[PDB]
Amino acid sequence: LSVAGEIIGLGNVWRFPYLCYKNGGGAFLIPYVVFFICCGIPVFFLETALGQFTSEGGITCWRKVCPLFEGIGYATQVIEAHLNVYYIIILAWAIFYLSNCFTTELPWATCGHEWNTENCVEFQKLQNATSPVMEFWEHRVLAISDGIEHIGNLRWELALCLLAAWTICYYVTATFPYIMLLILLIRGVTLPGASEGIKFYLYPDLSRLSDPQVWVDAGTQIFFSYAICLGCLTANNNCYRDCIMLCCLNSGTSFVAGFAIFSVLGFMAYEQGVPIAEVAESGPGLAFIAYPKAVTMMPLSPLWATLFFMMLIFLGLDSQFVCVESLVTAVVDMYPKVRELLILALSVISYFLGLVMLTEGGMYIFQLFDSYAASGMCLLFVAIFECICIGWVYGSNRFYDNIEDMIGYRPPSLIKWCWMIMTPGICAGIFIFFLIKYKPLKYNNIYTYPAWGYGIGWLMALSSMLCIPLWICITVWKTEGTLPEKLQKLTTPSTDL
Repeated sequence: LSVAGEIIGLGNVWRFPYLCYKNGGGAFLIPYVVFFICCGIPVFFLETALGQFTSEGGITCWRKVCPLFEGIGYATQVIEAHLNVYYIIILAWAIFYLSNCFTTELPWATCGHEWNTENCVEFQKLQNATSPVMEFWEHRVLAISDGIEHIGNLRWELALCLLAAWTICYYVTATFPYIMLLILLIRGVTLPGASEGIKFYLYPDLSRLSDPQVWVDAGTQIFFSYAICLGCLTANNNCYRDCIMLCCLNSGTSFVAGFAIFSVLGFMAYEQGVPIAEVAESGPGLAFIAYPKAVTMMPLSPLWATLFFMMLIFLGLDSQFVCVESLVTAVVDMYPKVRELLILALSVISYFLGLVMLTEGGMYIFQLFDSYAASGMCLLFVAIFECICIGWVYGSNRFYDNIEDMIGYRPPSLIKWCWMIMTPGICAGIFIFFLIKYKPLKYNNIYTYPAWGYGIGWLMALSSMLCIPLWICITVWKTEGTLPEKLQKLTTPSTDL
């Protein structure tokens, strides 16, 4: 087969290099492999198999079996609702950058502009060293207003572009991202003084394993393709495409993207005479600094500059479409009568709620949204329970019989063993590790949020996670009358099969 399909997504290009750079580089890899050998693959296989067997996606798949975990279907839905709001701000900045690439000379190549301070060394021929590209990102695209307390005015230029992003509602791109990634990687290796960039990326620092923050983000980063919309399958023909097509390439693509991006960071460190650890911004705008610089230092800069942001827009568009359309079926799941007015109203509310994180102080809010909602500990708690339902309540050996009927072959025994033992155990250990030694989140290792900022983040996490206990309380409340002897009927799966 070896069909291209769509694997690049957006986490590989943007999310992974941003997380790897902030955690020290090589020390980020050891959690990645540890949280991959059977903490990410068997869970993916489990959700795919459960979606295939019941042929239903959403909350009915977790309603047919283990009604204790019907709250997972509700908790998953809240995750997607949180994700859809803050995942469109990425498309906003890309549109703005694309609007400045249709000129003779890009604004970040040179200095001397009104959004540029007097300390702008051209850095192509040393206190207060500052590159023009970072100046363009920090003083023109979004101006951080020194703290979450300050909000300032509303960025009208980004306001229109965000509305342009939300206007789009309801081909040759099969290998277009891959070709551009390959040519960027070819250039990234080529520049002089890029050997130090790879050395920082590969060799790990073993002293960083003590910090709980390094474990939690990578373990949640590997979960970026799960617990949202992969539980709905409509294909059997599952075979073993669990990690032949949908997997084992996402990690490889992330590794290649990190190889390509980190090389350019070495060149900037070489030019500025500063260690690589403190040459760029350790925030979500990392992909908006390294890549534009690489496009700047290569022939035909505008032509290859307009294509990169275009491919980023294309990679965001399908993901946003999938999330918005999948959420609609959850709302219309009851289907009383149903005129696409639900879709029309969902876009307006989502757009009117995204303007909060678009002001001068709205960059900090995007950090709180990214670290806690649709990431952090939210999917760790859900991953603990989703393995428990199949592992113990329903039955792995009886589920293995179902997959032997469907696929035709019995899967290896190790899969179910670590399903039961290590997959929830690793997550529980990491959760307890985080709570034992709490590390408050600091922005760019510069700014520490006030107490109410962590309060808002923890409130988002609680609103994501507390669905299951409430649902089990309600379900136990709706009892026949035998309060001690009532788990029997609940634990029994649906007999409609």
